Amino acid sequence: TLNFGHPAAHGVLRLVLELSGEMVRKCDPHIGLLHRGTEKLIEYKTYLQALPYFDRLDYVSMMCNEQAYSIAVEKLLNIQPPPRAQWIRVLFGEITRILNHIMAVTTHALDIGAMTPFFWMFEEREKMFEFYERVSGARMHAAYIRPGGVHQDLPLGLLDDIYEFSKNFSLRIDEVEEMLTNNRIWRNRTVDIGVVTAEDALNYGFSGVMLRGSGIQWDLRKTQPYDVYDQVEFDVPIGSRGDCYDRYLCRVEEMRQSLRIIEQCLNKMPPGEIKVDDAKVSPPKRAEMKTSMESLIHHFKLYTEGYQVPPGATYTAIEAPKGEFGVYLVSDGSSRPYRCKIKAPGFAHLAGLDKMSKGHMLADVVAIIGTQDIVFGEIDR
Amino acid sequence: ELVEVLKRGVQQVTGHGGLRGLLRVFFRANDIRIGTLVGEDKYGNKYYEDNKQFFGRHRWVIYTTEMNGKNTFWDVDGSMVPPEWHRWLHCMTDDP
Amino acid sequence: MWFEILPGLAIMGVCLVIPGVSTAYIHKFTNGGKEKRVARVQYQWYLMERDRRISGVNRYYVSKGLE
Amino acid sequence: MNLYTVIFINILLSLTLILVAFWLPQLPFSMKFFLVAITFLLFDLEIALLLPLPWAIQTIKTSTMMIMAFILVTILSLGLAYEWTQKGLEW
Amino acid sequence: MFFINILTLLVPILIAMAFLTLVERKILGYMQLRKGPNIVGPYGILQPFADAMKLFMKEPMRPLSMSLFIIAPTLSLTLALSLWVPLPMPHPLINLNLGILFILATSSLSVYSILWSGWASNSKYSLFGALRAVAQTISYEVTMAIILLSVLLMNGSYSLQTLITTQEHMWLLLPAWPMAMMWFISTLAETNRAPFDLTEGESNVEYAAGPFALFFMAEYTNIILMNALTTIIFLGPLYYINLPELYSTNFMMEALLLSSTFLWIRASYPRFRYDQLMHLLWKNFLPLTLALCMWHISLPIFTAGVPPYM
Amino acid sequence: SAFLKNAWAKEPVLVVSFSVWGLAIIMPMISPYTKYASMINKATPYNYPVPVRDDGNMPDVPSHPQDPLGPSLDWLKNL
Amino acid sequence: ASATRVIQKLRNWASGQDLQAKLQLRYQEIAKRTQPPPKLPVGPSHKLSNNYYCTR
Amino acid sequence: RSRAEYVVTKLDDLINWARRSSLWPMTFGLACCAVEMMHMAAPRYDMDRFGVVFRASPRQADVMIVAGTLTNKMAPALRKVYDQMPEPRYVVSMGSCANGGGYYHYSYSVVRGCDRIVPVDIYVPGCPPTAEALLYGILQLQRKIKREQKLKIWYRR
Amino acid sequence: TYKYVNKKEQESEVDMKSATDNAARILMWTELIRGLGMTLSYLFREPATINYPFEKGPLSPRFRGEHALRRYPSGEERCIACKLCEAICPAQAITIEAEPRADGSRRTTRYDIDMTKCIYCGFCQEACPVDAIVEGPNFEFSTETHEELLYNKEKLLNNGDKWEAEIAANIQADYLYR
Ligand code: SF4
Ligand code: SF4
Repeated sequence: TLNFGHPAAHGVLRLVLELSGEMVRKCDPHIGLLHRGTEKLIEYKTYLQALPYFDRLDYVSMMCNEQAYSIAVEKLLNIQPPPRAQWIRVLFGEITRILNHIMAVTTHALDIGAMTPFFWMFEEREKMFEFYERVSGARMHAAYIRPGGVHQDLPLGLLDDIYEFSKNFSLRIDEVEEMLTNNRIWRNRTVDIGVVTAEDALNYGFSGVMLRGSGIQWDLRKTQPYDVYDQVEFDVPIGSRGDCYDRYLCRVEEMRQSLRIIEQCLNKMPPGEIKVDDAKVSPPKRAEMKTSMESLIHHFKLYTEGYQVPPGATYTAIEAPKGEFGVYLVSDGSSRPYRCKIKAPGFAHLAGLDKMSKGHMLADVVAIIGTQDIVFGEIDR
Repeated sequence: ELVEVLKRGVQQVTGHGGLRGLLRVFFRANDIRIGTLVGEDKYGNKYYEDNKQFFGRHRWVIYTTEMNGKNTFWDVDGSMVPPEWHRWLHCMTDDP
Repeated sequence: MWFEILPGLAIMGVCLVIPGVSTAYIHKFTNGGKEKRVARVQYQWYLMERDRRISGVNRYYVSKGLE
Repeated sequence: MNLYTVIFINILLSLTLILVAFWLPQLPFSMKFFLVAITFLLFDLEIALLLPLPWAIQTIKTSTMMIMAFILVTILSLGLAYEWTQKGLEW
Repeated sequence: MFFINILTLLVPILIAMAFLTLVERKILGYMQLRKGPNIVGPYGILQPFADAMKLFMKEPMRPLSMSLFIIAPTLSLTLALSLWVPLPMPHPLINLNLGILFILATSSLSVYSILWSGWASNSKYSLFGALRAVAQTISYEVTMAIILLSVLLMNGSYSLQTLITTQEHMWLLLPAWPMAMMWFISTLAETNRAPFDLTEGESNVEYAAGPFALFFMAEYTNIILMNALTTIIFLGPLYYINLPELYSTNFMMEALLLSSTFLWIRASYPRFRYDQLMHLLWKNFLPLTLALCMWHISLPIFTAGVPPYM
Repeated sequence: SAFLKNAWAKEPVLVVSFSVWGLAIIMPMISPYTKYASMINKATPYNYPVPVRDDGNMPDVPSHPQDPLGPSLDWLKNL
Repeated sequence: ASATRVIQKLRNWASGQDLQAKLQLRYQEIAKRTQPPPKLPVGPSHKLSNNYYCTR
Repeated sequence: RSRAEYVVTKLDDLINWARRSSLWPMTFGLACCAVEMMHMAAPRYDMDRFGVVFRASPRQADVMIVAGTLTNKMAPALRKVYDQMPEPRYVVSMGSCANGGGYYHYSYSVVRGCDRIVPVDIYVPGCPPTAEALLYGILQLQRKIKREQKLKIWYRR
Repeated sequence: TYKYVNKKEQESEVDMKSATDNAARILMWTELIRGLGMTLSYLFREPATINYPFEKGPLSPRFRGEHALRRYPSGEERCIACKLCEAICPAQAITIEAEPRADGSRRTTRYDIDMTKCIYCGFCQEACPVDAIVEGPNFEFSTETHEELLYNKEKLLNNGDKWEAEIAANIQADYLYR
């Protein structure tokens, strides 16, 4: 019984393994090393002051995570974000899937041993964070996507700069494309490893690129269109066989398909307000709170007490880059939530490691964790 | 062709004062590059800008020799830059 | 720019030619300006030794027709 | 001697380093791994029976030389062939 | 004078060892869009000297027979620096009639260091990872040796000095290129460099400070030596008896470029699987090598080209 | 034949491997030079050639190395 | 950029792509800082009439 | 200059320079601060330039950067890895999660700071402490390592 | 709309030419050489790194960075202790206790931001009515001791005085947006 765990794996995984020789016969992953109490702390915090927590569950896809809480709270308040805000959330949501996939594809290679793909793309990633920082002020952990609408309008130069990044980004995917997609060494390390059959993937609740890689056609972005994913056109990259290669190839395609969605969002973003105009849900503007009494009262109450969302419960799932990220928010009439079960695409995927890594070497397990794109913040919550 | 690059190289080397100057820059700033002094703050830091270079490296600061008493010949830290000139260096404002 | 990698390579190179030039001139100094005889097989060692006996004690000294 | 001189400097240089290094600061089992090691020597021995080939090239016979050498290489390779055919070499 | 020569071969090589490390940290850098180490010293020239001291200064190791632990790095540095004793850069230092057998035998002994490392680790799996390495070293030894035997039979002797006379008209790459590639890949395995590198993979880590350094120095010196053997056996530098140094000048150029190549290989390729590595040698290369070995006993005879002994 | 084809495209090492095995097992048999190897190496004079007494009953043996009698390596020359 | 043509040609070839057209380093193409002041639009509900909240 | 004091000041200056120039760090990799350093290792702010090793095993690591929350289940480990690092060793606490509990301070599963578990040398502040900010913190460690005068203390001890 | 990645549309039957092309791909490692070309190409590209002390990575006006308390131009500290900056802080970082100053004005006797507790959300910047507490640009405030990170009113007011000129410029640039 070798207790693997800095473990070469992503995050901290004490993967209690049983080495039948170098071949590993059983894995018993011991997560819990990053359980922070995220869901017991949220019960003691108002709906706005719990948003930040959602940027730290999966820490590589911040805004898409905070689009699941924002959609939930918005449902429970029967309020909808203004048209410009919904496009901005879709614009930032695809910048995050490019950001997560650059994370997942390059760090997987770092584990296998290819070191250069990480450096080339990570420079392209700081180019992207800059977009977060220029719109929210935080490179990552922005807090930009608010429960109702988004917080502040895009600065007047961001969409031009997002065009220049998107214009040249595809060559950058093309470049690691050449360096790590046909190398016999990659294919051998990735092809026919961790094959998961279609029905087994649905039964284990995989719900992600892991679901799509084996050929099941499910994208919450087209099936159940949240925000504006009904007005943007993209092709889900369904893979055929399920080996860790087909899953890589799917992740590289989604980066390409996201550039197609980002293009549409820059081309068609509407003039308008970025946050719903109900002062009861979204704070009043700085000038208004300093000149109108109804606005100061609404600013004081919203910041000090809260939205006080109507009693109810909802499970809202959005296609986070890892997979289906859902928040089951149970709400009493109070301004602070009662329960917030964060479904993490990752709690299900890590469970599959024992089944997927069957008849596999110590080295294959490093690839198996890499192809689940598991970030332990989401699993541990 | 190649002669041109060598030429601009000479310009750079010969640019930062005499050899003394080049060594001052070569060893503490680790970069022999010549720009346009955009100003000198009262602490002593000298700021330069070369718009030809990429966004990341078009604006640089060559810190002082002594700040607030402490010798800053080798022990240069970022905070040495004054708050007024901090945003110019970080590109927060495009105005010196 | 890549040219900065050159300084390091140069130092490596200079330090890989020294050995080849050094070994090949500390031989032509110790052996009297004549390449150190390579005695692969005994015959050669014999001839070499014979040379020693022929003059001084060192084989590199080489007597000629004028002897 | 010349070699002895070089080698002792070689050990001295390494022992010097380790000494300063310690002075300046002031059961798993398997059959496949085992099987290969065997294969390795069976091949290592063959390397031996093949090493004199540079001197044997100059042998006056020539025909017998090659006839012999070709037989050795072929029979070992068949050994390999059966290693492949059997689970051996399939880890 | 002999000592002077001893110093001229070891000291320069060791210094070259050091700067290879720097060069590995800049060529990998520029390939990955980063300057690499330039801030310590000028252009990073003082960088190799800097960390070495760190290691040494780092306080003593705390492991558990205290000999199979200290013998292992000493052996690794001793064999690697020793194998430079016969290299025939122009004139060799100690010309050995059976020179290539010396290089093959000395390389093979590096395995014992690996073996003892584990028996001293006292860690069961460490032993595993050690036996898990004996196959990369000994298995990449079986094709490594046969590839040389093919060469020798076209050189006529085991002495590395003969190849300077064999390659006076053409490199042995033109002929025998198929093996060069297979010598290059085997040289990549035997120096545990990237495409074939589990030594730090699946984490060597057992040694810190001075022991770490010695093995490490050894690896890098080897990295050069094996590349240098490629630059004598297959890429034959032009030799002029009147001026020997153009031999060493070109030996310098070819060795640096092929040393640059394994640096370039590392950044460019993901690491192979343990069995994928042995699958290559025993399935892909050994049948190619054994057959091409026979072709090199036949090419001489029926082309009436049997090489001149001596 | 068909497998041969795929074999040429899949597992294309063994194919080459065997091919060489054979080509080395054939060229020697059929070649205009194979015979020379046993001669060229035979001729190379390594051990002193001891001279035989002249009973005077031998015309074949050359009485002097440069004589027009005896073995010749002009075959080696202009080879 | 700022690369001697030959290096560029080697670059483009070794990569197999016109990397010059789409350089990663940014040069005077990025939005200038201090972009003009923004007068953002006020959304609905700001009407001064027929804006009863009970109806929204 | 000539004085046993001057020789002992110059030689530590040498010993301090070696440790300062080559700080092989070891990143545990907790939470998200590890990403904000994977950005330091990346091309915009290379760390290697400064003499920093992207990946170093504990036994060969000079600096441990604790990025991310130290839960009460990873604490017993951090201490082990800190305890198994070679003697000359330094700790940099990155993130309000590690230097202090940060969001998650009052959690039942989070240690309120790594200072409780491992002695900490430089505390780098910020929820995702920016990557320059870590680079400033690593440079501040280098300023702390320059000031240390171990040989001087042994001489006048 | 879906897209098959790694799905072979059909079974191209091997043609010698095809077989050779493939066999050559395995035998002479053709694709491996392709990968080496890509890395050699970048070796020739300009590196993207910045001299960190001399050059700084660009941060635009909204960067949250380090907390500071501003003062009116006259010299009267802006905070009037409404204490909703304390109410909306997600981490419980800000602790405020107040009493009527001798002037009779409302002011905070103690304002303590625990920066190790703070997760730099920037809501305090948002919440303040007088905008007394602002997210200042500086990100370089790494400290040797944990206590230094805890900040009382005097450090923040001093932080405010030091960076007021840039804070004013930053708020000037972004207030229309807010
Ligand atoms: S500090 Fe902020 S960023 Fe670093 S881990 Fe804790 S939460 Fe994630
Ligand atoms: S909100 Fe602004 S003003 Fe009211 S207390 Fe907090 S800081 Fe002082």
